[PDB]
Amino acid sequence: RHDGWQTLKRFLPYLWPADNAVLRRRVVGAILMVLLGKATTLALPFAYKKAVDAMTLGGGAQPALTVALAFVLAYALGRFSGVLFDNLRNIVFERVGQDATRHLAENVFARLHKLSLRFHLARRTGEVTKVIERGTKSIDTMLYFLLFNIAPTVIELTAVIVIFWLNFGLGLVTATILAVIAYVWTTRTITEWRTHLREKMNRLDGQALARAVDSLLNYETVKYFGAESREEARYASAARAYADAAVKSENSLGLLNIAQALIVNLLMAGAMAWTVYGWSQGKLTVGDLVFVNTYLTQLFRPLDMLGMVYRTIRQGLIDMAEMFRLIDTHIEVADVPNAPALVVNRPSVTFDNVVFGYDRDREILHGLSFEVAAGSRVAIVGPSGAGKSTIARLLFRFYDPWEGRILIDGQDIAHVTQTSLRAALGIVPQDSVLFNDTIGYNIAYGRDGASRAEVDAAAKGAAIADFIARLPQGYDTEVGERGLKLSGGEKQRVAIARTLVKNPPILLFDEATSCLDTRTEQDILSTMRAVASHRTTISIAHRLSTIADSDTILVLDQGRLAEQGSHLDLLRRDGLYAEMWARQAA
Amino acid sequence: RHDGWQTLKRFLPYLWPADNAVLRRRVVGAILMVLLGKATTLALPFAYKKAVDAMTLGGGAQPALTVALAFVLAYALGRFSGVLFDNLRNIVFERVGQDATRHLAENVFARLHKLSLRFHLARRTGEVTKVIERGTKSIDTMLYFLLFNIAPTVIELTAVIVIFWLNFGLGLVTATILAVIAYVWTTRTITEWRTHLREKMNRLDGQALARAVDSLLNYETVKYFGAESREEARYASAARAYADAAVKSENSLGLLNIAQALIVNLLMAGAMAWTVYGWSQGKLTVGDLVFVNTYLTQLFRPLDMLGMVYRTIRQGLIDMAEMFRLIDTHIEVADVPNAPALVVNRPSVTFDNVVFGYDRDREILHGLSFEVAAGSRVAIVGPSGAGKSTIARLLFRFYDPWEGRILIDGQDIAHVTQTSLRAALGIVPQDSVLFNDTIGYNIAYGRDGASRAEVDAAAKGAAIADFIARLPQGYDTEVGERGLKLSGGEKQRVAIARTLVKNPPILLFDEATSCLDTRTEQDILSTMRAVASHRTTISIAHRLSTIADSDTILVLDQGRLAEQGSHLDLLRRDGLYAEMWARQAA
Ligand SMILES: Nc1ncnc2c1ncn2[C@@H]1O[C@H](COP(=O)(O)OP(=O)(O)O)[C@@H](O)[C@H]1O
Ligand SMILES: Nc1ncnc2c1ncn2[C@@H]1O[C@H](COP(=O)(O)OP(=O)(O)O)[C@@H](O)[C@H]1O
Ligand SMILES: [Mg+2]
Ligand SMILES: [Mg+2]
Repeated sequence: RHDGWQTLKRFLPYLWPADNAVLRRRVVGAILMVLLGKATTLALPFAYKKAVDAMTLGGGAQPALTVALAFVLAYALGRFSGVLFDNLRNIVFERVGQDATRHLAENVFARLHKLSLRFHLARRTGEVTKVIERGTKSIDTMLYFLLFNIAPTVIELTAVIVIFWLNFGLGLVTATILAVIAYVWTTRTITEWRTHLREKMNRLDGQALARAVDSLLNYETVKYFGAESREEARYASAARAYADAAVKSENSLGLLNIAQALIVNLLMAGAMAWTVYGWSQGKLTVGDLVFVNTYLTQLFRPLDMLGMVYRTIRQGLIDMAEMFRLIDTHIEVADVPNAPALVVNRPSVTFDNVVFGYDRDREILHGLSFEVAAGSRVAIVGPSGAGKSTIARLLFRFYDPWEGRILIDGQDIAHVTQTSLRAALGIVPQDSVLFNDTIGYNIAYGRDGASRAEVDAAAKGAAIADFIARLPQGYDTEVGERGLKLSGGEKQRVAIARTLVKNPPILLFDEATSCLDTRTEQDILSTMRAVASHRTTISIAHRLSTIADSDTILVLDQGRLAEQGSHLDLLRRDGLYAEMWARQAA
Repeated sequence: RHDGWQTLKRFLPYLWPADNAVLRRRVVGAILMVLLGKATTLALPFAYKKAVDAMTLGGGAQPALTVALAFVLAYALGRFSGVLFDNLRNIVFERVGQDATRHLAENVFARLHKLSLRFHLARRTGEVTKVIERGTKSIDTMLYFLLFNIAPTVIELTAVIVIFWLNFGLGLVTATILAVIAYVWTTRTITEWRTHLREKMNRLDGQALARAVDSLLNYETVKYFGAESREEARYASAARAYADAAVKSENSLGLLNIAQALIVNLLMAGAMAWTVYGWSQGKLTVGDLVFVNTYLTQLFRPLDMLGMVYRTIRQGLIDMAEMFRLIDTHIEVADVPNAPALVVNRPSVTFDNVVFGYDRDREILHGLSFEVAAGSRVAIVGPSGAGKSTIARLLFRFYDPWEGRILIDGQDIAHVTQTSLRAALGIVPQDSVLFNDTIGYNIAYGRDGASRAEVDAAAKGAAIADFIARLPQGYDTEVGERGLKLSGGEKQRVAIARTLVKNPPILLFDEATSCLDTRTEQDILSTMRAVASHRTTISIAHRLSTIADSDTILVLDQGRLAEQGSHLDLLRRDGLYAEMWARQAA
C-alpha cells in the first residue's frame, strides 16, 4: 500500500526524460543552483554576525571598521547572490517543467482519444471546460511549490539543525525542532479545516456564476416572460450566500495566520531571550544574537505560505493521480488482437441476430437480423425510440453486441482493425459539427494527405463549390464559432464534401434532412442521390417521403424488423409502414 | 492615466457608502487596525536597536540583563501584535469588501438585463464564460492589493522617511528616496514588458486549450474520419507554442526579480556601510546599524510583490472601468417617459407600412402591412429568407421600425411600457431553452407567483403531465443541461406549458414543430389547436401542411407580402403559395 510517492515516481520520468541530454543537464544545473543559493543564504548571516562582532570587538582591522565594511558589503552581496541563484535555478528548470507537463498532457490526450464513449457517458459542458482548464495549472502549481519550496526548505532546515547543533546545540536545537513540529501540525489541521470551508465557498461561487450565465444566455426567455425582477432576486440571493461563505473562509485564514505567527514568535522570543541570557554570562557575543535572528527569519520566511503550499500540493497530487487513472483506463471498445485488415471488395452489410443494449437493465435490440446488398439503396425507418441510430452506432462498432454480430463483405467487424473498418464507412449524422478552422480544412479533414484537387472535386460533388467561390477568402474562410456562420444546409453540404473526400464504399445518412427547410431538403436530397452512384447507401430518415425511391426499405418496430420490401410492396401490404405513410400522406 | 482616477472615484461610493451606516463603522475599524499594525511594525525595530545598545554598553539604571530581556520580549510581542492587527483588519474589512463587490455586480447585471440588441453582437462561446469568471476575481485582487499593500506601504514609507531624517543624516533619506524611485521605475518598465509577454503566453494557452476541447468534443467526427494522429499532432504543436511562451514569460519574471534585488541590495549595502562608518566616528551607535537594516527590510519585503501588484491594479482598473461603461450604456429600444400600461381589450395585431432592417446597409421589411383579427388563427409562411422571424421579434419590440409601426388593440407598441407589451404576448420559438432547475421551476417560470396547481394545469393542457408523473422525482426532477436530458418534443411541451402558465391573450408559434417527430408533431399540433381556444394565435411555420387549417395565410417573399388569403383561396389563385404547396406535395 502506497500512494503520493508512487505518483511522484511515475512523474519523475517526465522530469528526468533520459531522451534529451540538454534537459538532464538543466536539471543538474538547477539542483546545483539550489545548493549555491542555500549555501549563500546560510553564509550571509555569518557575515552579519562577524560584522557586528567587529563593531563590538577589535577583530583584525586596526581601525576595526575595515572588517565591518567588508563584512556588511559581503552580507549585501550574499543577499543579492542568493536571489540571483534562485532566479537562475527558476530560469534553468522552467524549460524541463514545461516540457514534462506538456508530455504528460499529450499522453493524457492520446489516451482520451482511445476511450470511445467513456465520453458518451459524460460530455457535460461544465465537466469538459473545468477539466481542460484546470489540468495543466494544478500540476504546474504543485510541481513548482513542491520542488522549489519543500526541498529547499528541507535542505535549509537540515543545514540549520547542523549549524545550530555545532554552535550551542543543547537547547535551541530542541526548541527549533519543537517549534517546527508545532507549526507544521497546526498549519496542517487548520489548512484541512480551511480547505473544507474553501470548497463550500467555491461551490457557492460556482452556483452564483452559473445562475448569472444561465440568465444572460437565456435573455430572450427572460424578456419573453418578463422575469427580470425574479432573476435579479435569484442572483442576489446566490451572491449573498457566496459572500457569507467567503467571509467565513477569510476569517478561518486569519485564524490560521494568527496561530502561525503565535508559534513563530514564541520560538523567536525564547531563542533571542536565551541567547542574550547566555551573552550575559559571557558565553556568546551579540553577533550571535543577530545570527540567530537572521537564521530563524530565513528559515521561517518560506513557511509563511506553508498552508497554501500544502493545499496546492495536495490538490495537484490528486489531479495527477486522476490523470494517471485516466491513462490507466481499459478500452472496452475493441479487442483487435493481431487483427487482420478488413478488405471490402463487395460492400454488403449483414446484421446477424443482433441483441444489444446500453445497460443490462433495459434492452433495445431483441435479435435484429437483416441484409443490405452491395450497391443497393436501402432505407431504415421507424417510430421514435426505434433504435435505428443504435444500428448506425453499432455499424461503426462504437459498441459490441451482447449476442449477435455485424458483417461487412461477409466479415465480422469485431475481428478486424478499427482503422480498416471505419475507413470503409462514411456517415452523415443528424447533428453535424464543424471544426473551428477554414472550409478548406473542414473539407480536407476526410483524408490525411488530402490535396486541393480532391477538395475541389468534393465541393463540386456536394454542390457547394460555387458557394465557396463567392466567399472573399474562398477555401480559407474560417467558419464555425468565432468565424463565418453557415446555414444548416451549408453545414450538411460541408459534411457531405468531407465524406466525399473520405470516399468510403459504404455510406450512412442518419436523418440528414431532419431539421432543414423543404427547398434545402430537396436540394441536398438530390445531391445525396447523386453521391450514391457506385456506393452502398443506407438512408436512416424520419420522413418516409424522403426515402420512397430507395431500392428497399427496412421498417423497425420495438427494436425488431417488422417489415421489409420496396415502397410499393410495403404500401400494398397495408401494415405498419403503410399506416405511417397514410398518416403522413395528408 | 486619468481614466483610472475616474474609475477609483466612481468606486469610492461603494467602498465608502456615504448614505449607508454600519458598514462605515466597519471601515473605520479596519483603518484603525491598519494604523495600529503599522505603528507596531514601526515600533519593534526601535526595541531591537535599544536591545543591541543595551548589549553593547555596560551602563543603565536597571541590570543590563533585565533591560535586554525586556526589550527582546517587547520585540517578539511587537511582531506578534503586528501580525494580529493585520489579520484583524482583514477580518473586519472582508465584509465591506464582499458587499461592495456584490453591489457592483448586481448593478452591472441589472443594467445588462435592460439592454436588447447588444446581446446578439456578443454571443461568443469563450466571451461569456471568460468575462463572468474573470470580472469579480479581477476586482477582488485589485481592491485587496490597493487597500492593503499600497496604502500601508505609503504610510510606512512616509514614516520611515520621517524617522530616518530625525535619527540619521540627510544622506540616508536621500539615498533611500533615490533607491525607491529607481526601484519603482525599473519595476514599472519591466512589468509592462512582462505584461506584454504574459498576454502572448495567455493567448497561446487559450488557443491550445481551445484546440484540445474542440478535438475532444468532436470525438465522434474524429473517429468517423480516423484523424486521431492529426488531432494529436495539432494539440502537440499548440502545446509546444504555449510552452515556449511560458518559458519566456518566466525568464522575464526572473530578470525582473534580479533587477529588484540588485536595487534593494545596493541600497542596503550603501546604508549599512554609511551607518557603520558614522558609528566609527561616534556619530551613531551600533544599534543604529540593525535599526536601519530592520527598517529597510520591513519596508522592502512587501515591495517584492510590486510587479504583480502593479499588473493586478492595472487589470482591475481596466475591468472596473469596463463594468462602469457597461452600466453607462445607452438602451436602443427605450420606453417613452409617461408610457401608459397596455390594456388589451380586443387582441388585434396591425402592421402599418413597417420598414425595418438589422443594419442600415441591408433592408428586410419593405413596408409590410397586414391585419390579424382578434381571436383568429392566422399563419405566416414564406421561404427561408422571407424575414418572418423578424416579424416575430418586432412584435415583442426587440427592435423599432425605421419607417412604420405596429399596433396591438389599436395602440402603438412603441408608446406603451415594454413590460405590459411583452406580458400581453407569449411565444414558443423553434429552439426552446430550459433553465438549469427543476421542471416545476421551468413550467412555473411563465408567471411569478405560479403555483404547483397552475403548473399541473399547464402540463395537462400541454399533454405532458402524464410524462412528468412517470418521472421518479416528478416535478422536482432537474432537467436541462447538467441534468436529466429531455427530447426536443419534451422541451417544446415544457415551453408550451410555460406560456400557458403565462396565459397571454396573444400567442406566437415560431416554427415550434420544425424538428420534432411525426407522432409528437401531431400531438403538439393538436395541443396548439386546443390552447388557441380564446386567444389570438399566429403560427409561423415553414411546412404548409402544419398550418393548412388556419383561418388565413400570409405569404411573405423577399420581405414583402406576396399573397394573402385562406388555404383554399391561395390554392385556387395558383400563385407563389400554390407553387410552394405543389413542390412540398412530394
Ligand atoms: N446514452 C444513452 N443512455 C441510455 N439510453 C439511451 C442512450 N441513447 C439512447 N438511449 C435509448 O435507446 C433508444 C434508442 O432509440 P433511437 O436510436 O434514439 O431511435 P431513433 O433513432 O428513432 O431516435 C432510445 O429510445 C433511448 O431512450
Ligand atoms: N442578428 C442579425 N443581424 C443581421 N442580419 C440578420 C440577423 N438575424 C437574421 N439576419 C438576416 O436577416 C434575415 C432574417 O430572416 P428570418 O426572419 O430570420 O427568417 P426566418 O423567419 O425564416 O427565420 C435572414 O436571412 C438573415 O440572413
Ligand atoms: Mg437517430
Ligand atoms: Mg424564424
